[PDB]
Amino acid sequence: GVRTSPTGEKVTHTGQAYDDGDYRRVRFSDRQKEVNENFAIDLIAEQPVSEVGSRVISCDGGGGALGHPRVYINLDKETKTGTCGYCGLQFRQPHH
Amino acid sequence: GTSVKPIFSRDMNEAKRRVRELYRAWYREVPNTVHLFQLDISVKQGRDKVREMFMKNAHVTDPRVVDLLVIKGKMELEETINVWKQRTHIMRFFHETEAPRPTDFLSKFYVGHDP
Amino acid sequence: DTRPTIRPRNDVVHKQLSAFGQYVAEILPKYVQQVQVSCFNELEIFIHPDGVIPVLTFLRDHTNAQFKSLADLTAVDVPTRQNRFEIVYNLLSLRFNSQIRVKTYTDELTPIESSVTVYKAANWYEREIWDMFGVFFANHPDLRRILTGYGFEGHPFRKDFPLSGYVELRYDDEVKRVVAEPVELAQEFRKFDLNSPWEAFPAYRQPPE
Amino acid sequence: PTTKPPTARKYIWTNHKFNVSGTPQQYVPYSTTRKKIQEWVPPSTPYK
Amino acid sequence: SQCLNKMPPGEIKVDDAKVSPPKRAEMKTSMESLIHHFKLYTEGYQVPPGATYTAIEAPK
Amino acid sequence: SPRFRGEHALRRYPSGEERCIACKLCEAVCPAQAITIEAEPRADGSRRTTRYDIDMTKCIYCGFCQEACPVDAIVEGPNFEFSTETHEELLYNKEKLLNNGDKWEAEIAANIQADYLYR
Amino acid sequence: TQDTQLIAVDEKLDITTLTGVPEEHIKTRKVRIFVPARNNMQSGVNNTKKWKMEFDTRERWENPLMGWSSTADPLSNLVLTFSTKEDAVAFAEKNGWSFDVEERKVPKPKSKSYGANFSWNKRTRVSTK
Amino acid sequence: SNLIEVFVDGQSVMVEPGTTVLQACEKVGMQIPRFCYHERLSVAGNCRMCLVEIEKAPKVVAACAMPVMKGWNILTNSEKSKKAREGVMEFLLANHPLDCPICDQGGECDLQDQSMMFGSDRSRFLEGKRAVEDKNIGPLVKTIMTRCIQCTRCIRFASEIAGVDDLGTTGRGNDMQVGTYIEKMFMSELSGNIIDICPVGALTSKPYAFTARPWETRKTESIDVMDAVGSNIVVSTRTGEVMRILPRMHEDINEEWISDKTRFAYDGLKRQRLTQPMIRNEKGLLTYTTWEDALSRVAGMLQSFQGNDVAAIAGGLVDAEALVALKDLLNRVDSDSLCTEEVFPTAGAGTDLRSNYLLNTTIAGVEEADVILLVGTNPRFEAPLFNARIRKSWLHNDLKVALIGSPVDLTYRYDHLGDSPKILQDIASGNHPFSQILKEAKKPMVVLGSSALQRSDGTAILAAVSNIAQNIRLSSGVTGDWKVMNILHRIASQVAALDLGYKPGVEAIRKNPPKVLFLLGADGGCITRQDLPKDCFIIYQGHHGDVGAPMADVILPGAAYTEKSATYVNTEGRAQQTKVAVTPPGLAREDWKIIRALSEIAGMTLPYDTLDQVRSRLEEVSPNLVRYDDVEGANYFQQANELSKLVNQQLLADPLVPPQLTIKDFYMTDSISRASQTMAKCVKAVTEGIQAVEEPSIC
Amino acid sequence: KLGLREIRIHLCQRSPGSQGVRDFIEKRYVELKKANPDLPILIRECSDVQPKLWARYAFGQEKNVSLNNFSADQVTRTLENVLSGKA
Ligand code: SF4
Ligand code: SF4
Ligand code: SF4
Ligand code: SF4
Ligand code: FES
Ligand SMILES: [K+]
Ligand SMILES: [Zn+2]
Repeated sequence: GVRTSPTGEKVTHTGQAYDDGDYRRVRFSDRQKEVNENFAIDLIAEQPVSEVGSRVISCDGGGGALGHPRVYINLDKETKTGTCGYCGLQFRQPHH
Repeated sequence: GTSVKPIFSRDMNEAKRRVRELYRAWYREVPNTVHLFQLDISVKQGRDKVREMFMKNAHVTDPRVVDLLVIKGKMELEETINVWKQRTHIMRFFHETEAPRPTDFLSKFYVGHDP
Repeated sequence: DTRPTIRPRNDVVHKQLSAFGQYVAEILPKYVQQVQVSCFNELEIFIHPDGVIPVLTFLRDHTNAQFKSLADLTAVDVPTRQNRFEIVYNLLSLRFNSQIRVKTYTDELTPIESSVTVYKAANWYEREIWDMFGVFFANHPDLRRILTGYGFEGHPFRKDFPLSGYVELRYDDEVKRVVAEPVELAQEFRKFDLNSPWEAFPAYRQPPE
Repeated sequence: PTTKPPTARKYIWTNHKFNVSGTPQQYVPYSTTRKKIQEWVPPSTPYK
Repeated sequence: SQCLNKMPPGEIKVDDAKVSPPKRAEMKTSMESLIHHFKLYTEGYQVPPGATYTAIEAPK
Repeated sequence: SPRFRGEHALRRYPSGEERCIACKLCEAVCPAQAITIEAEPRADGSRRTTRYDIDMTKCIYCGFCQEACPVDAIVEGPNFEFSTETHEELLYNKEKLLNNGDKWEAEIAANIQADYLYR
Repeated sequence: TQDTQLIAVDEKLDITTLTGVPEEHIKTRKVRIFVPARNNMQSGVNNTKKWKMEFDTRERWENPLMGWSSTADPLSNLVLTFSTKEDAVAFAEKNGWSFDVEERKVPKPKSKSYGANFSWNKRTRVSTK
Repeated sequence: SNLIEVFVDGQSVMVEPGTTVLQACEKVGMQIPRFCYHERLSVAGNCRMCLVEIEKAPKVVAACAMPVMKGWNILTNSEKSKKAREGVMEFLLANHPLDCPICDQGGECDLQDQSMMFGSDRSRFLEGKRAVEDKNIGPLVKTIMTRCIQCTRCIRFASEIAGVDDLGTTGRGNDMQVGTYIEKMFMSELSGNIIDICPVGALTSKPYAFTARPWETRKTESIDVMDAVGSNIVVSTRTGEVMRILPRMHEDINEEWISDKTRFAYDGLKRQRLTQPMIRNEKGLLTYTTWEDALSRVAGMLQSFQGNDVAAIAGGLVDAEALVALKDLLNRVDSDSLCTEEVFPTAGAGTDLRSNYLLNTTIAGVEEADVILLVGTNPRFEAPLFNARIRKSWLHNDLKVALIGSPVDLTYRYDHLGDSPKILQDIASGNHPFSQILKEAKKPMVVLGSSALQRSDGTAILAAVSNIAQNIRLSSGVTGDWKVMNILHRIASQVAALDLGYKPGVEAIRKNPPKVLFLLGADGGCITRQDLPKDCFIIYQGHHGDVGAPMADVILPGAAYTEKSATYVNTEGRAQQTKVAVTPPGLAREDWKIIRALSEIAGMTLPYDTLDQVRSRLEEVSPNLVRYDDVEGANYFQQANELSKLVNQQLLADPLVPPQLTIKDFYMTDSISRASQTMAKCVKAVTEGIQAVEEPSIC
Repeated sequence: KLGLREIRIHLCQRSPGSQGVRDFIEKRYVELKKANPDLPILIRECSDVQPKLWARYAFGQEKNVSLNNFSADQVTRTLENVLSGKA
């Protein structure tokens, strides 16, 4: 999520933060450094992994045409849960 | 081949001629614009600027080329005596706001990577 | 027609214009160098530069042509071709509801006779072409810049001219007047190399030079 | 909205904001990327 | 009045996907539609060489 | 109308993950070249963009961008009203775009729901 | 051919006097005339059949407000396609640009034989297809 | 004669018998679509897209693996051909995942363009696509195996150009997984070239990882300086940064391959870099400062000391313009102590005769040689492209490779004469069995490496190998133009330094300890502060501060090999120009612009003021380093021979061991490579096991 | 002391004018190196380059003398003159 820089700035999702000297920091004074709190990085981790039982699983992303191009994730490597490259939803086989 | 169609002039000489009445017209033209256009430069400060363009344009030798810019100069003179240009347009000849650019290699080296 | 996407073809118009192509070619073999009709029924009359005035008068005055409307007067600057600029006229025939295109070539220096006499519409088109490209037109009533700013140097539509240009403008307070400065973009124009490395049209394949 | 409530989700704001131009809450643009070229930090040990 | 009364049913773009982008429905399920949509919005359709002058009766 | 074109916004999936996978299609179709994005392999491994500055002073609201990305990532909101007092405020970055996405998400979900069948 | 007082001009064409290129950008800039290389990650060779002239690269500094690629050389994103090399270079002297010419690199003709993949003694027998 | 007359689309072409159909239509410009046939690789016909319509024939033919004969008209644009093109391509796109929005190859995507040219505009597939598990085969190559389609390109490249027989296919049917079966780690000096031979976006550059996309990036052509082969590369840059390095095409130089060292090393340009001039403060810590005082301090005390007390040791990645600038500046104070890191035997011809210190036979020459004699070197990690040519000629022409030195593997069978240098004189006498083989060989060849000459007996081996070359040159088995003697170099800018007149080695500096040392690009760390006397003014130029900057008083920052217009010459004397891609970072300037500016303030102003001027002067010193991309074939091997047997030295007993022995030491060579993180990851990948390296990416 | 810091010849591999110096280095070169081992006689060569001799004396000193169509003994005397003044 959003942490605080040693100067007092708020690090964004990309990790950008104007450092100590960083003359550019003058703009934020008398203003705010716009930062979005809903960090995408940790807003997808807590989503549970589907325990669907098959070998190839499609992922429309929800809503059909509202989602993303239908990709088939291979749920065969029994070490790491397969994730759709478009939305990050983790899918895994139900450990046989 | 070498044979090319000339614009107006038939060799250098009358090509050298046409640049003259352009200078003849330009020289007569300087003092009234300084008055009409309300310029900040002196009457003397206009003749040099009229002058310095001319042998700035001195390496040119082709008769067709010479006649080509004497028309451009005539057109520039044309668009000047009807106050079609403005104070800003004329003043653009005087590179005023643009700070002087260095010339020596060492100064080129100090400022930035450029020839 | 089973095909619902392909544009329909009009062979009758194609034959009709091609016959007129042989017509104009035979009447003026002195200037007409090439005549062709495109697949979409457009006739291009490839003339020599000195034929700008004679050929135009023929299509404007001959009873069987009667092209009495100057549609447009353009040039396409091709840096490749020896004489880069290529002056293009488009004429519309009211009586025979047909359109013709006379195209001629010209370098930077050689002038082209102004078509103001045969087509008084060309007069303002004449000024634009010189202003944008630098093709000087001979014996013109008044050749002058029509589009660029007063005192603007260079010919913009010329290919060698940069997209952004050389001169910017801003207000400078120590002079209390708009002043010109060398161009300095806050963002350079991101040029895109969006050309497929695969041949697109076998029909228009150039000979294996 | 009373008849048809919009579908609610986590990230949707709970407090609408007017255009904050002028007030000290106004948005200021700033580069969101990291540094491209860093520099070789000089050593702390002396010259010798 | 005539255009409203004689409106025909059918699609609104040329069926040729190499010229007009495919609809979003086939975008997200079919290989060829996505490939065409990708190239069309990045490269665009390459038109054949040639020149033409088309004029229409614009209100002016 | 539901298909009105206005202030842009970068929406995100129902889970919360952002839709933009940084395919640069919107930048490649931008007629005014207002889109400027750079991507990077994120810590999770997903493919997101480090920077998504949209210059609201260049683009002309063609709407091609909403037609461009195959994940409905960028889309102009119904908010025709975002006039600012300074030029800098109009130059939007990724952070402002996401904030607009989080603010008008109710409208974009509803408007797109209405018009996703016409397209 | 025209009977229009054909003067035999001999001096090499120089229109730099009229194009309006500022003094910095006409002498200092060096253009390079080359055939573009085939993009190695592709396989088609359509982009390597036209000579192209491009100018040298200049400073690219990041804008203070937001990280940009701001430059101050107008002759940066200006390439020009040319059919043949001599026609391409003829543009360079005519516009008075100090040019540098490469040569048209073309794939040397190879000899491919599917029968070689299975030889009796020659050590070119492919291990797997 | 022999030419067979065949027709394409009616037009008749003249083709050499055995020509394939695909080549025949290429002679007229018709490029048959392909996915399996690579010109540099073998032919397999797995593509099934090159199917073309033969005139008056019932069967569509594979244009790739089909020898065309007379009386055939290749109906390329026939309806039968287009239907076959349509049919197989629909099969190709059936199981392609909907990824290319996120697939990095989107933009090149050999599937996309061919689909946009030869393929339908809609999909009639109504079933579920297959998904394939990803296999990790490198921290530098990504593998989304679910995208790629029945390669035979990855497989042939590994088994023919790299020799590593680890890539393969596993199974049959629709799946038939292509990969390595067991968890293996595909590392080779040319492993990275599988990325640019992949038509599909499965094998993708892991360091790239969606940094940018093709259309937005600008491509500039330059020459790599990481090795001494001098591979032509394309530095794709955008917005003022380098994302990718692509291999150009030059046939005899590098074909279309580059080493992984040359490919995934651009990130070093973004690692530890010098930006501003730095000088020592009162306490002894380098501190940033303006250009004037850094130059003034250098110029001020360069003026004081003169004579042979002002030295300069040029490094590895140096500009010929920089070398000549330093040479002229450091000779107006009369100091002919210009040294360099690499050492070449000065006994005899030394640098006088060009024939000594270059690959005389040229790289392309090894593709027609009969026997070769690699002596005390590991070309795989010294000059990877040169080793590929040996393999290519070994593969096709059946060259008989012989290796005297370390038993290091070279992706082919080599006859290990041994490692003791005593073998060299045995071959020269003729008692050794290999001596007569070189006699019977019609194009025999011997090559030495600068690594071997780096030993204490460099003169001994060079004289011995020169004696060997003449001992078979006296026999007329060699042709009148064959150049038997060859010296393979490792440091890029060492031929230019030797050509310019720079004294090879560093022994000159040790014999006379100078007072001002001009470390210009030097990073080998051979001359530390202990060798030179107290209070030396070690001035370090360069780009990456690795070992020169820590031991210095002035840190004048220079540009890098992608930030200038320098001239680098390869190992065979082919001066190539490297064009500017991205401007130097920070306040650093070009290299020759340092010395020229330094000379002006110091007082001994150099004559040349522009880039064209310094090349003209660079022409004055030597007339070959200006002629670009042409091997100025030298001569005079024989006089350098009797000039060489003067000293006669004496061989030691240490076996010839190249510094590079295992893939591990390959990546860590130069300042650019050491700085880069991706190079460190590859070194980690090969040091410990085959599983502790992976970049999280779901591309 | 300006004595013969280095000597540089630039000949063409095939130009008939360069034939003379090629014969010179073919025969009268090994003796020259043995006579002045310290003095480096650079033979940087090229194509289509007229036969040319460069001499490098002390601080920034260089003199030029063409060897066009020079005979064998003609160029030996030319170098003998150059290295005669070893100062
Ligand atoms: S709305 Fe159109 S012009 Fe504006 S940023 Fe999007 S694509 Fe570009
Ligand atoms: S906003 Fe849309 S078009 Fe732009 S990068 Fe993201 S997905 Fe692609
Ligand atoms: S290979 Fe990659 S870019 Fe090409 S079609 Fe498949 S997913 Fe798209
Ligand atoms: S990565 Fe490329 S070469 Fe390898 S199997 Fe896939 S498509 Fe074939
Ligand atoms: S090209 Fe793939 S089969 Fe011949
Ligand atoms: K690839
Ligand atoms: Zn998904």
